[PDB]
Amino acid sequence: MTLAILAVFSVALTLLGFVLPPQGVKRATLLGLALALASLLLTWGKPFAFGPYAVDGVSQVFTLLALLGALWTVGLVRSGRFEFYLLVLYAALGMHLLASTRHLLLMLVALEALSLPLYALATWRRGQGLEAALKYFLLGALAAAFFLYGAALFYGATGSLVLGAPGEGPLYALALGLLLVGLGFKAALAPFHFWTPDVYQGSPTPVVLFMATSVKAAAFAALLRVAAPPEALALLVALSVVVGNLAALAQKEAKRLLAYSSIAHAGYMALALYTGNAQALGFYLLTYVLATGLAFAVLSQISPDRVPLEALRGLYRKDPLLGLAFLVAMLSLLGLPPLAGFWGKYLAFAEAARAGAWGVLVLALVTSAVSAYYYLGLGLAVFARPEETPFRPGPPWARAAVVAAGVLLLALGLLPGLVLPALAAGG
Amino acid sequence: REGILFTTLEKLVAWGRSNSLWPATFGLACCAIEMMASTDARNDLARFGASPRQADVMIVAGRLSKKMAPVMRRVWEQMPDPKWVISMGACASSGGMFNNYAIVQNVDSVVPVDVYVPGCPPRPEALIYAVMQLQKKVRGQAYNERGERLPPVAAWKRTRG
Amino acid sequence: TWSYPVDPYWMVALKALLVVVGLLTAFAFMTLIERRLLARFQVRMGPNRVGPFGLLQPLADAIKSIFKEDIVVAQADRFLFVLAPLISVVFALLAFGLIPFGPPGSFFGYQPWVINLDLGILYLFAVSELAVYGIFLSGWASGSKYSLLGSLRSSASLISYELGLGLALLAPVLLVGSLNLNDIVNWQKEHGWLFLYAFPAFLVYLIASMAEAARTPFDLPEAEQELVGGYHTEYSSIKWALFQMAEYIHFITASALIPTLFLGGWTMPVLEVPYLWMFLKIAFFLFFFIWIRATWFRLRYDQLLRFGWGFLFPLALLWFLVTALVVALDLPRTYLLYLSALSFLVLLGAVLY
Amino acid sequence: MAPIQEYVGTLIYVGVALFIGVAALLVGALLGPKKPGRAKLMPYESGNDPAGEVKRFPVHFYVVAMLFILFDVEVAFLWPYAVSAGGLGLYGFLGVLAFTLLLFVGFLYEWWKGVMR
Amino acid sequence: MSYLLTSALLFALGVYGVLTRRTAILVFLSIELMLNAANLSLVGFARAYGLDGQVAALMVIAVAAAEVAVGLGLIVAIFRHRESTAVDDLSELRG
Amino acid sequence: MTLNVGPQHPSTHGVLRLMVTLSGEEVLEVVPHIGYLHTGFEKTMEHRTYLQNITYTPRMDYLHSFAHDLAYALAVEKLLGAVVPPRAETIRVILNELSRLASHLVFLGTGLLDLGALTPFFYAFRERETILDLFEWVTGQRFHHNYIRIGGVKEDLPEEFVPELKKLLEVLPHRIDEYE
Amino acid sequence: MSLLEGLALFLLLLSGVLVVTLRNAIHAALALILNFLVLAGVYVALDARFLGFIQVIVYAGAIVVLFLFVIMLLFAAQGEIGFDPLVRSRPLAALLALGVAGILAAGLWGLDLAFTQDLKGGLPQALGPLLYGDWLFVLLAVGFLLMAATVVAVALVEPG
Ligand code: SF4
Repeated sequence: MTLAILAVFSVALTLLGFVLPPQGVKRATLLGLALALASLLLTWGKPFAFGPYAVDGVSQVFTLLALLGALWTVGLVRSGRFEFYLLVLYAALGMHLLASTRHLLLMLVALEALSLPLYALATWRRGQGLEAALKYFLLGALAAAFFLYGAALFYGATGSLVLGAPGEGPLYALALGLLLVGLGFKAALAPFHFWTPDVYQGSPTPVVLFMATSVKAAAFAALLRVAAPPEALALLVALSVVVGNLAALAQKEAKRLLAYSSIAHAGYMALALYTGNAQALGFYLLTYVLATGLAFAVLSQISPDRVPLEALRGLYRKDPLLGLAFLVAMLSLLGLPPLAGFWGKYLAFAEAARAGAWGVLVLALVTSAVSAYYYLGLGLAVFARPEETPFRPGPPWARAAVVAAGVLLLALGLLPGLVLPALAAGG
Repeated sequence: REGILFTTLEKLVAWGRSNSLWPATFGLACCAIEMMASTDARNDLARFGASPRQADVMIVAGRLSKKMAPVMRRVWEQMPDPKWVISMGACASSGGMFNNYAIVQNVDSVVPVDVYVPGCPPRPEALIYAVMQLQKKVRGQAYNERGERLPPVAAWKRTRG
Repeated sequence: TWSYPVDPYWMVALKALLVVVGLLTAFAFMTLIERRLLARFQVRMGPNRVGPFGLLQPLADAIKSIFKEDIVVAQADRFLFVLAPLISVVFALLAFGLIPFGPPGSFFGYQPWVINLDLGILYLFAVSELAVYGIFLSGWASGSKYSLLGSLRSSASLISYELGLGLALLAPVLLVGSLNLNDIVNWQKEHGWLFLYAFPAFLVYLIASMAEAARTPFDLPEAEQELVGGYHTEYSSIKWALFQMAEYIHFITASALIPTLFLGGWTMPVLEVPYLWMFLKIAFFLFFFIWIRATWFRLRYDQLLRFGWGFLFPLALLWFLVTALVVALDLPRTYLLYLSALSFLVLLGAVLY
Repeated sequence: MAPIQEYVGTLIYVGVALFIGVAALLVGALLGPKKPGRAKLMPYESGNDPAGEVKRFPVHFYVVAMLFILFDVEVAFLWPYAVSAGGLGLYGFLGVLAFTLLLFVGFLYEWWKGVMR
Repeated sequence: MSYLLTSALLFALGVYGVLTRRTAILVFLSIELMLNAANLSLVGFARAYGLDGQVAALMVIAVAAAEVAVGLGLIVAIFRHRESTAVDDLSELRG
Repeated sequence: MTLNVGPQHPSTHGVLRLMVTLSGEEVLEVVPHIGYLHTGFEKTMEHRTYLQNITYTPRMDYLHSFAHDLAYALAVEKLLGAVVPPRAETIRVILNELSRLASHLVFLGTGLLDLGALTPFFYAFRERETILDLFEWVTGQRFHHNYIRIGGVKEDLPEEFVPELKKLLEVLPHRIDEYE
Repeated sequence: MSLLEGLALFLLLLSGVLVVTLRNAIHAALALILNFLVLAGVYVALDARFLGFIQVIVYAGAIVVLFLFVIMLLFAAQGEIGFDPLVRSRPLAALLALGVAGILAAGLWGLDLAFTQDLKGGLPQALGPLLYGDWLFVLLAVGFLLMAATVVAVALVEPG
């Protein structure tokens, strides 16, 4: 009954914001999201299903992550339009629904629910932001069509629109493919990745924080629900990691570089999909979400519109703690010890090798080493001599947020035997 | 096909039109207000269109200023084809009491006149007489003083162009 | 069509044709009657000339109409200019079929209706959208923008209240439990006269029908005196006649539909001769509506949108939920007799202060 | 349910109506004077330009349409309840009420902001 | 069965449209056609699997409507001030 | 949208041409364009006797014509120093006000029609008809009546004018109220 | 069945071909309207009737009318302007079109199904208990999606 909280706050604030100063609405939306997360903790080990709607360990972990991302992204945004909060609220529920069901059609409706309000969140209205928004909507609705014909073909090979239905030969194979298309696009796996560079660079940074954390989370959550075969998995991984890192090399811009990098990262997480461990994947995404949320909070404190790579430089001198935190984020996203990113990566790699897929694992790993070029090209870039750069040094809100996130990262780098004990049933 | 070539058929359509004669009024001066009286008493006519497109009979009622002439021109041209022109009052018919730089000294210059109706303004019942004229004119029931039978539509007689 | 028979396809056709040409003669003679009824309201006389009653004037008019020269504008999309008038009439004529004017067998062996179907109101709704398609399309097809704008005002307004009609129609469906006109009617045979049970929805349905060219919005518009109505204003001989024809058939289709649904059309408590009463109710609404045609001002459609969208439609779904509450909990159907009577007592008494 | 038999009758009806309409168009088109000239074809009002040049239109028509699609979807959903209603009991009513109130919150939002605009 | 095959074909057609179309709007329409291909297939299989594919399709229609409203809103905003839409006119974002 | 409301169409009344500078459903500015009825009296009348002009005076404002008649008659009488008889003056106030009722009847008839609906043009027309019948009775004309003279008025009132003015003076109070 | 069935499916494909082919946007959309009519017919023949009627009302009546309003409000009828035709793409676009049919064709080939259940015609009468029922959550989710849709669409325009 986190869903209850979500629907309630969204619907209520809709009309309330007519009577409230936009700030009052910000206070409100913030409050709501945090409360939903609270209900998530109080339900740990209490898994609950109602309709096609189902809350279990997975739903719990992945919406814990998603809710976290939504709170952080609302923290930064001070625009005096109450809707620029409202849309976030909507989107959040949408992602929760996406992670919370096996029903293909409810999954579809949930997809529209989460995806439509982000299209509107893509507008600072800076000339790029309309281009970004456009590409996003067109490619998005296309994928909508695909996941829908996929649900229709799943209902095709078998009596149900609910996943887990017994399944045929080639038609079933086809149907699982058509579900895999949309669900894959939403996660930025190659070669579905083309939007990712454009939209991250085009959309206002804090929004991108929201996307690059919450969306990827929810998407992998729904992905685990699908039955996907080893060969396809191999393909997606290979392409994601290769093109992701290689093209990320070519990147002169922080956001875009981060996009390609995130393509590679979706590539890494997709290995957990081999066994679908989800204690492992849950962990990986915990670490990743923390680090990335951090990274984009910092990219927000630089500029909302665009951040080049040099802008990151000299950040240590300016603010020591933010320099350090960004560094840590770069390392956790690199998957280097002793950071939680290493245990997430390791857990995915472990499930991968456990599944006995070797060449794939290897390639993923090799080009994962490729990623260190740009990961240090940022993390170390922190220490160079500061060039002329925009800097607005945050509220306590942001400083304490970013640092907290980093600390949570490295804490679980050393003691995953804290949370990992229950990313499972919740003991 | 213009209402023509069967003795039964053409007469039939010709009544159809004469009794249907569908005035499209083109008000100008006080004459227009003297036709708004005609609107009251009326009984084959006074539904309009109003839009030119929809009507056979063009009623020029008032002084037609020289600057106003090219306008009335297109309104007439922008009418469907089987169309008739009634010219109301002295100012329209001839130059009227205003004989000068300002005003067209016969409307027949710009649009083919079917029927003329004298007076300043003409009594409305005279305009009924004129539409009965034009009624009975398109029936091919109409004659001039020289002995000649008059054609149903004038502006079937001008060269367009 | 649980209880009702089917005439052979040839007879369905023949009846269809009869209803179409019958609707032709219907519309023309109705134009005569409104001309004269208006004349009486404004204390003048009608057209007695080209009589005898003046009733041979549609012959004369139709005769003007054809032989008139049908003009197709260049600067108008060639295909769409022609096609537009075609659409508007086609989708108007059809779906007067459904309306039963009598019990089965009473057409001299067959079927007072043409088609009945099982999903009734939805057919009506569906066919109603498409005429409007014709409207804004003609607006485009003519490719004079002055025509367009008006056609757009038109379409926006029509579509607004057209939405209104649905949420209007919800309430009585709850009571009867059928989408069939014969069943609704028969429900009014037994329990009786649905407007007794459904009144607010009766109001919003009627007034929703004001938008569909009925007059009193009229920033429909007719081109007259405004930023014009659009669709006509570019058509001459037959095509223009076709648009006018369609709007009028819609007018009488509505004057039929109002008694048919909320009242007991035909299917009166007493006497119950099959045709005559539906024609009489049709006549009643038709005359009252003509009075409306003459005797009330326009909306501007700024207001019309305000009135339907802001007032009629919210009111429509509000009553639906009430009748939904009543039917869902099965209470009696009496509570709706009481409720509708009472709401009528309210919506009237506030006029006369 | 009801037979397929009647619907074919509906197709009939459509055929008859379409045929009569086309016949009317044929009478119009065939019987006329016919005289294209540059002046007649030209849109409206004597020196013309009523339409003139305008860079598109108010979005108000768009808004009315988008409104209409959503509320009509609402009705499209409300119809199946309206039929089986007392059959779906209090919980049915409560579901339909939830849905309805949701979309009514929708309408209420866009009203208080309004589209005078 | 003919129906399912034709639905697949329609999906293909909508694809051809999306790839071909220069303007945003017509791309969106091709998308709509794809969506309906899906719905029809759903109907066939509903007749096969008992009627849940039908309700599915209905929900789908609603989904479609919502995204239509939103998508047309975006299409309007992006090229209201801006001149002819053609989707290639925005190249600013490159790798 | 600079919308062009034409000269005579669509029901922009009395042959005016309007450039409504207008985007949407509002009105930015209307740029009015006149001159379509220019008959050129001010020149023509330089070519007519002062008597002859009295035929050209009613003809401009043709609704309230007698106000033209009155104004011109007066300005000339003044200029040539003429003395207008009391009964003529009284008749001139009667006619002026009767012609005013005619004009006004017209103004609100057209107004009510122009936006809003058709019916009340007719009742105003009925009362106007009684007024025009009054004018025909006294001047032999509906309007443009050649009656007023620089001295006074063309001839005296017939027996029948008085009774008929009363009839309308009787119905009008009830009548004007009905429009009201 | 097949006598008219061939005809109806042929009309479907033909219509689609039009909507993707014609470079007159109005003509296109209109062809899609024709499509929705035929498709609704086929729905009914396929024992789905209510879905057919809502298909016409919403999809044909509402949605594409909003579309039409958009293309009439913005012109764009002559879509092919300002180019970047990149013609080498047209056959490549056409190529890919063929393939997505081929793969679906394969999965549906050698596929036989029991298209026999007594659906009783997909009247809303029997559909309602599914809607408010097994699908009620999907429904409420949808409704919420619509509400979010309206507010999104509103803030999306809303010049200020
Ligand atoms: S003829 Fe006389 S009444 Fe007619 S416009 Fe001329 S001055 Fe006025």
